[PDB]
Amino acid sequence: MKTKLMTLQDATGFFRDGMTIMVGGFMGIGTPSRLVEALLESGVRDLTLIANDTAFVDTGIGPLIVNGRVRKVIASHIGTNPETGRRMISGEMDVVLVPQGTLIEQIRCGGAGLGGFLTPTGVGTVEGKQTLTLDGKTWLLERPLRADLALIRAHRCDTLGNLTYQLSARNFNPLIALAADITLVEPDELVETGELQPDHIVTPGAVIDHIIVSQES
Amino acid sequence: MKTKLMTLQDATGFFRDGMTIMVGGFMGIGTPSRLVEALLESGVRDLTLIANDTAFVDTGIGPLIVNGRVRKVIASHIGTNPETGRRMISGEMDVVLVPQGTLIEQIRCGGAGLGGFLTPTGVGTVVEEGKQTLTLDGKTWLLERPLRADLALIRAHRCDTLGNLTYQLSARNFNPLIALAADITLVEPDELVETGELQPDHIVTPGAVIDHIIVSQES
Ligand SMILES: [Mg+2]
Ligand SMILES: [Mg+2]
Ligand SMILES: [Mg+2]
Ligand SMILES: [Mg+2]
Repeated sequence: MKTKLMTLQDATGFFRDGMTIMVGGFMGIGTPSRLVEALLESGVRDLTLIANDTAFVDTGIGPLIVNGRVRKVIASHIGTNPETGRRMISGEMDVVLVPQGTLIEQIRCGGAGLGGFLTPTGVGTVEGKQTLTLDGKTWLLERPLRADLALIRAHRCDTLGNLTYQLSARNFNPLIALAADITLVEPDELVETGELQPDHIVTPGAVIDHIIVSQES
Repeated sequence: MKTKLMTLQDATGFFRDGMTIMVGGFMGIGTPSRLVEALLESGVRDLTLIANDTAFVDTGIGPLIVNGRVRKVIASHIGTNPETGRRMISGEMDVVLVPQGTLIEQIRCGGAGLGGFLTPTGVGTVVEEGKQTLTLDGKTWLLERPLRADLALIRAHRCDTLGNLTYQLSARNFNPLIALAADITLVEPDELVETGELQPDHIVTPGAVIDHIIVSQES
């Protein structure tokens, strides 16, 4: 048997306190909002969330933060969500701010199964990381980032999990699909295998574990 | 400089002795055939070629090798081309066999401006020879450096007049990868179309990294 097919109700079973979860979406755009809602309703806490940003208090992973479900955020920008900053300053939540280009490479590094990469980026800046001197230059050594789970939004998805995306909504989605131990997809459209043009598939079904089969109606 | 459009004859003007060239293709598939023919006809030599493999004696970059135009090959497989091995043994050609995943990441780093990366691939084996390892979190990793080239010869499926490209899955392989890691990029498209004709969601290689496009069709 072992189907990848499942419902939002089944999604609940994949959530547990303290897990690390990667979530797609750029400023809420391309965020698997239904999976995020299921995560919120599950009631799990002490989560570590990895995402491009914390969007707004009501979008992206904003609701999870506002409702106290998150212990740590790793993202590239939190300026548009005052609740993220507030919990950061109140000591209620740990926030690790990472430059976007570097955050993207760390997640890519984790999905590639590598041990780290050398960036010229951040040198002489704010430290805690080690430097490597190679040839004539100095480099900052950044480590890979992986997660227990990834919540992905896709445009089209076939029953095997091959995914395509719309430009704006793409962002972190294909990246995190490779860097999490278990991957859950919320597709705009679910179709039979063979229906997607192979030349345009972005994310291989091989890395997709579960697919939400319902439509928001 | 107000145009990326050119002919195969114009391609000859980019080939110089001793340059490093990245070439697309998987076992000969997805290789920009005509650009490689031009390269061979140009008679240039002492070249360093970077590709997934050395194909067969009569396909991909194989002819460039049999005709002594290559001093060094950096690839992940050379077994289907006996001439590569022969020249490696005789000392006629330098050959650096790189694990495929590693070769891919080296080229990706070259295109991304990174200084290198740590990989578990090859640690504790002959692949370590001549490189440094580094131990982090109790694990030992091999330090690999980025790869770039002077030129990249790319085969694309569809290409618009600005250089935006799409590929057929079966011929894609290294093409989009090398497009980002070379100083100058030349594309041999199956179909050249007007800008606006390609669906933006389907563009894989942005025209910004593409310098010249072959306009003629067929072999
Ligand atoms: Mg595509
Ligand atoms: Mg997996
Ligand atoms: Mg071979
Ligand atoms: Mg360029």
